Amino acid sequence: VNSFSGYLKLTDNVYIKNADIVEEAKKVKPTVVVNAANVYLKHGGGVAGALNKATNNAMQVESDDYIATNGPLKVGGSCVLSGHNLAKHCLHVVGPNVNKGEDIQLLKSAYENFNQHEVLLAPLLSAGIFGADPIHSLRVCVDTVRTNVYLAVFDKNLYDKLVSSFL
Ligand SMILES: O=C(O)Cc1ccc(Cl)c(Cl)c1
Repeated sequence: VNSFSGYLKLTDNVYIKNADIVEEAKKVKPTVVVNAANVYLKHGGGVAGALNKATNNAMQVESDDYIATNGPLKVGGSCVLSGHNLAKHCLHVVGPNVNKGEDIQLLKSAYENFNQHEVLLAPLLSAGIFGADPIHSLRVCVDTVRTNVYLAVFDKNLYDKLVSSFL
């Protein structure tokens, strides 16, 4: 049993809700919240900007020290940093950004990072401003992630479209 409420069950291990991931994280305080990061951990917009704003920029401060020490992530890669006030940990995962011309084929690699954590609160990788087809992203998620993932979809109309079209 866990603290996630009102999620629709898609598969054995994947659940989905129309929710703001920031508000979800603040309510649940999951062990792991996933950030839809870029390789520089520059948390400007989208989920990253929203999570970082909710940490009062502490996520960005920590991230800048991480990059200064380690250099950028890979597209498809991840790192574990603090969850600050939102979660125990934040798993920063870099899905490909189609609007930057990155290879959509790296989306599966990005979702494989979730398998290192038993339970996660996450957004749909590579959807929204990342420019990928969200139906595709959900399919890759369910076909790749084996651990328990609670997907928080911000856009209402998108949530309805994802559920109605799910195979
Ligand atoms: O939750 C959504 O509505 C879809 C989505 C997923 C990722 C990002 Cl970064 C964004 Cl902006 C939106």
